[PDB]
Amino acid sequence: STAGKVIKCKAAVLWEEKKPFSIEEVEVAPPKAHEVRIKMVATGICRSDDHVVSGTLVTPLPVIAGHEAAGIVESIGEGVTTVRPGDKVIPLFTPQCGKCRVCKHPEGNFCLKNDLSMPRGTMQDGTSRFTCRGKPIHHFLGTSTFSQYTVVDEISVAKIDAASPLEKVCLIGCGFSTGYGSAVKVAKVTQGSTCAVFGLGGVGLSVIMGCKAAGAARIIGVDINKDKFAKAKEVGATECVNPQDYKKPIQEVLTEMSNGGVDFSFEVIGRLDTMVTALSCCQEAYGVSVIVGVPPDSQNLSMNPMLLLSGRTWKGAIFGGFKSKDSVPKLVADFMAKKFALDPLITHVLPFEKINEGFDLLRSGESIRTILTF
Amino acid sequence: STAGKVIKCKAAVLWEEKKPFSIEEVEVAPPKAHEVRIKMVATGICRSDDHVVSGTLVTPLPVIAGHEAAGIVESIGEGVTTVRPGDKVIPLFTPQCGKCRVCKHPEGNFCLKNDLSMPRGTMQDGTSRFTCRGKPIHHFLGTSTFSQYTVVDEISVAKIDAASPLEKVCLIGCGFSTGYGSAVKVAKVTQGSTCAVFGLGGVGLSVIMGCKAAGAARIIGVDINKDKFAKAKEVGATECVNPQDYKKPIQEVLTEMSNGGVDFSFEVIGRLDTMVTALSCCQEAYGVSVIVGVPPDSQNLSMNPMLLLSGRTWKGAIFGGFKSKDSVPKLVADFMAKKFALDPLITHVLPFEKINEGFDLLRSGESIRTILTF
Ligand SMILES: NC(=O)c1ccc[n+]([C@@H]2O[C@H](COP(=O)([O-])OP(=O)(O)OC[C@H]3O[C@@H](n4cnc5c(N)ncnc54)[C@H](O)[C@@H]3O)[C@@H](O)[C@H]2O)c1
Ligand SMILES: NC(=O)c1ccc[n+]([C@@H]2O[C@H](COP(=O)([O-])OP(=O)(O)OC[C@H]3O[C@@H](n4cnc5c(N)ncnc54)[C@H](O)[C@@H]3O)[C@@H](O)[C@H]2O)c1
Ligand SMILES: [Zn+2]
Ligand SMILES: [Zn+2]
Ligand SMILES: [Zn+2]
Ligand SMILES: [Zn+2]
Repeated sequence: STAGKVIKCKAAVLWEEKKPFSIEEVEVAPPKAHEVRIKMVATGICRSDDHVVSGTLVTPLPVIAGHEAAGIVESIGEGVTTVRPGDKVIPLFTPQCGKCRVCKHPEGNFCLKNDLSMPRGTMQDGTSRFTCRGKPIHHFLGTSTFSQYTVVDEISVAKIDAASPLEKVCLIGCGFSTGYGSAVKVAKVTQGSTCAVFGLGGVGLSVIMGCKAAGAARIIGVDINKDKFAKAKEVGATECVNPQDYKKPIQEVLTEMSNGGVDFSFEVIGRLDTMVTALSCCQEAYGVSVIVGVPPDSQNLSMNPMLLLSGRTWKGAIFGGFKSKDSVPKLVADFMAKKFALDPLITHVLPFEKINEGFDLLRSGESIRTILTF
Repeated sequence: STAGKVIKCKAAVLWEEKKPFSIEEVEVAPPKAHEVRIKMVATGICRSDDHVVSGTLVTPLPVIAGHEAAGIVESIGEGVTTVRPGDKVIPLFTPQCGKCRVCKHPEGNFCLKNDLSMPRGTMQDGTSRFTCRGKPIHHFLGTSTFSQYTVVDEISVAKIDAASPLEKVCLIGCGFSTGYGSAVKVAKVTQGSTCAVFGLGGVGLSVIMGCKAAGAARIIGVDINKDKFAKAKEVGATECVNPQDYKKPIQEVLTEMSNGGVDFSFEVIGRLDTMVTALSCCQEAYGVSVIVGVPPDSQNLSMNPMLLLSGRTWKGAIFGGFKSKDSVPKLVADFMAKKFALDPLITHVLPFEKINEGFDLLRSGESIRTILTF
């Protein structure tokens, strides 16, 4: 049995920026009080994990990346009461400590114990659980799911339904809940509205799903990769525009199409220019624009504040505004009751050992979500 | 008597940027169909009128500026049904045509027939009702109240109570309703919150009045002119802070004071640096920042979109988010019912002839609102 001992297993270590992941053996220490050690069953490849490789999202290296996943609890550290060995679980990259100012606010979800605004790459106690070649390896956002086993703090894990298909509900760990919640909880899309969605990857297709569920009358998908359009129409887009087809700037096209501006726009790419374009194409007196894409580290955008003075609302959010530990169980239960589908988002399923191939699929624009199996 | 005839009267004409207002004799043509000619009784000096003089707010020159005012209907053109000669009225710089998409929308108020986004400086039909020295003079936001008589379109005028003190309720034409609605209607301040208000002029003090009326527990006024602090506390500020007293950025000071950031912040000055500072000092996961101040024409601010990604909401609004023709009669009725005070905002009452003296009071920081009486 493994409880109490170091597990040696394989993990994908990123030793340096802009390098392939190196699949190698690491040592995963046992859990300390209030930590949980998890055997990974499936993990999705989110564009935020590629942001680490490219240096767009800065976190300490070497690191085991990965954050959108599902597995089974192998052991719990002392004091853990919310999961038991054998539970199916989803690691939470946004924690819910339940005690801070944000967790006690009815609307906020960006818990102050997060490791995303000032990343240390450690557990909540400042140390690591991973050693590879004798060197300590950093954690990524308290999850690190590109490993056969990982250790997370209790505030970063949610127990889910024991009948859950883990190779599908891992997308509730990030991509799906983020896109769905950006439409129904953050922007609060109204019945009958026109929505525009910039970027049709896994999280953008989930935003179209949330707008369709809120009853939007028109949903315009925007992407420069026209191969994404058939899938966009399938999950709800009423029409799709490729910015490269036009000689005039896309916010002009979108304003003429929606007869002076859309009600709701979403930026789901992570570029500074498209964030300003997404704001501009919503109606100037009552439009709402939501930023979902992760921008490059430390770079500033430039915009004209009259865009907001006329009455526009601009907002952003992490994880679709959901308090993670409260919501993830209820979102898996709704999946189970067939309230939404995850299957349109999964285009490829690969063994973990093919992780580099999975990332090339994302980078070439051939996949929406690739699930890696252990 | 004057109905149907051209009236020659005095008006303050602004012939060029950065010059004094010239008191001249102008001729005011009679009301055409659906227009109304008003005898001015009292008009306030708002900082947006000083923005036309400095070139901050670009509008066609020469112009008769002035937009915050109350008067009496002298004659009405063919087809007017909403007022009659002898009615007390407040001109509306934001019209309510009742027919465009914004007017039909339950929440927007920036009617598409406004002359503020791309100022032509004319009546709704493209012509002017003013002549001075044989030259046509432009209108300002369909109001032009620095004149003994003015002509407005019917969609830019509200009939108010016959017992109104016109020298007091002209503030509802702009400063008061803007600051008050920015708090209770645009930001929707909640009972128990902490608010921070950048700028303690007439509009900034009306924001403090809305925050207090909405139940804020703490209202931090911020101004570099410490002489405004007494009146700020008189209308509701719990504390005032002057940026120059500190050795560290005021965003750090205000985040320390509020234990991590305020709930609602308001920029009521019109500067690109304080708009970004007001956004940064509200709590990162659920704070709301409202831009009220008019920024300098054509200038861009620079900000890091991670300030929004964590959960903040950034919004702006014209005239406090109120549908003008619907709301102004109702706010006068509430003023009559003693529901709010206007007297704390009026610090100087001058004859119309001393208009430049009133502008120098504002620019030196000695007045809050000066009312010019005719
Ligand atoms: N806010 C959050 O909590 C959160 C959570 C998950 C993902 N993200 C971020 O959301 C963004 C999308 O993630 P994803 O996994 O769906 O990514 P993805 O790479 O699968 O999709 C990005 C899409 O944007 C398109 N695109 C690129 N440039 C474009 C352009 N200039 N104009 C129009 N379309 C363009 C691409 O073709 C692609 O279809 C990323 O920045 C990711 O980091 C944020
Ligand atoms: N959104 C709207 O519909 C609307 C309506 C009315 C007025 N406005 C705009 O609101 C702004 C305020 O109007 P007002 O008439 O109350 O103006 P005001 O001049 O009376 O008040 C401005 C205040 O800001 C202070 N100030 C200047 N620089 C500052 C800084 N660096 N830091 C802190 N405080 C500073 C001044 O001391 C002054 O007390 C103006 O830009 C005006 O054009 C907008
Ligand atoms: Zn992700
Ligand atoms: Zn918390
Ligand atoms: Zn004004
Ligand atoms: Zn209208």
